Amino acid sequence: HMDFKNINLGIFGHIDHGKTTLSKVLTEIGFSAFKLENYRITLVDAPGHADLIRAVVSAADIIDLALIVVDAKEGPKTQTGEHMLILDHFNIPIIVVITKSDNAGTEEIKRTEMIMKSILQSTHNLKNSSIIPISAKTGFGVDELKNLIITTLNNAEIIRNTESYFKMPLDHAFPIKGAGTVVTGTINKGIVKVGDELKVLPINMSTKVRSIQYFKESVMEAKAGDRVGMAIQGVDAKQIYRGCILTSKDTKLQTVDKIVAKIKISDIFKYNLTPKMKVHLNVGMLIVPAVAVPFKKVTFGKTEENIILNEVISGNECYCAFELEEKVLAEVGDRVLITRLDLPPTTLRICGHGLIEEFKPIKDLNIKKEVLREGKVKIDKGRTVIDGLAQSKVAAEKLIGEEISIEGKDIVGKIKGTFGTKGLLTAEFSGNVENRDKVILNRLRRWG
Repeated sequence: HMDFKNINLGIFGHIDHGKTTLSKVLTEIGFSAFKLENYRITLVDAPGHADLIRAVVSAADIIDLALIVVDAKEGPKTQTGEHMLILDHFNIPIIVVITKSDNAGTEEIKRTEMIMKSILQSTHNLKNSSIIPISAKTGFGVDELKNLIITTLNNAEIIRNTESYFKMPLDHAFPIKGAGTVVTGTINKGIVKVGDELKVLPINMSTKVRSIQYFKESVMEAKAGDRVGMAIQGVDAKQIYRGCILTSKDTKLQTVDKIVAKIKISDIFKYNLTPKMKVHLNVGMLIVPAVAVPFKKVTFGKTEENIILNEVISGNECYCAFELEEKVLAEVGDRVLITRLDLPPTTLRICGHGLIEEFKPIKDLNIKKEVLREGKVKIDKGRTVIDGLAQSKVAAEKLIGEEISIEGKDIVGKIKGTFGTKGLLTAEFSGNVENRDKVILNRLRRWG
């Protein structure tokens, strides 16, 4: 017959916003799926709030499209935002579905329609995503919603990664006996054939593939993008839990403590750069508490240095040395999501996102503080004295022999001695110095 394409569709939104209903309506035309044209669409499913989060962070590569539900009457709520945020960071195309239109009037729907249009424009990649009001109870516009899911899937660029090593997380696992266990999850990268030797991590055991169940059917082979049931031998189900990962023996996956990411910030104004900051880092399917130290990379003409952020976020660089409290399974290039989930669900909880560049402790990145103090040149009859670089005489004496330049005048000098008990200073610089000139002290420090 015809060749099918395997799609994963996520459904996101506030609870009570018509998630489950929208699912049932789609499923009727674990594993719940449906066909549209030659698309086999498997729903990406988790019960709610923080689960769908853990779901996107992990399965981002394979989630082709998402539906974001928002109640017609009461419009977007707090959860509606964070899902939108997350989907935007991971560049997952969305359709906004306005649910319970049967329970609202034209005016009310049009309102919520526009509130979402305003919101969508405030996002990078979702800038203009279609919006449909439907009523799952009534059937209102449900037909159009399917035609849209097709159109979207037709446009979106779907890249299945077959070429690399087999990489697959494990959602649920359940036993049969001591010599077997059945694990489920959607394949990220690679390929599996029945009768292959793989391994579970982090516990690092070696198992063989007894059965591949895909789409209520047994197959000899699965590919990336396929959500498959898998029975493997050499592991009991008790050892395999929420964070486990089934992958081949050529795996690039590592068990990691220190993570160095290139971080893009979600909202600038909610962001703060006070280093050594306690957050919850999303890697793979887990959420580990962490400590972050933001820095930028700076070439001084000879050697590139890692400088603690000058608090300027002008220029997109926010490398972040993370130090995790627990361990985690990661690869270089894996998208990482910084959250603050300690906070109540009533406020937006995403402190950004980023790609993993390196696995390296701060102690090796050789962090350095860009250091600037500022004084002025005060000159009486025949004497020049720099003021403000030092508070007292002892502080000033520490500065003797340092590098000093004058702002705007393209001129250099060196600071020789101390004058007075109030921390004034003297210096020998190139001539043509004037009263009330600006003195910029410049040096590198060992940070923290």
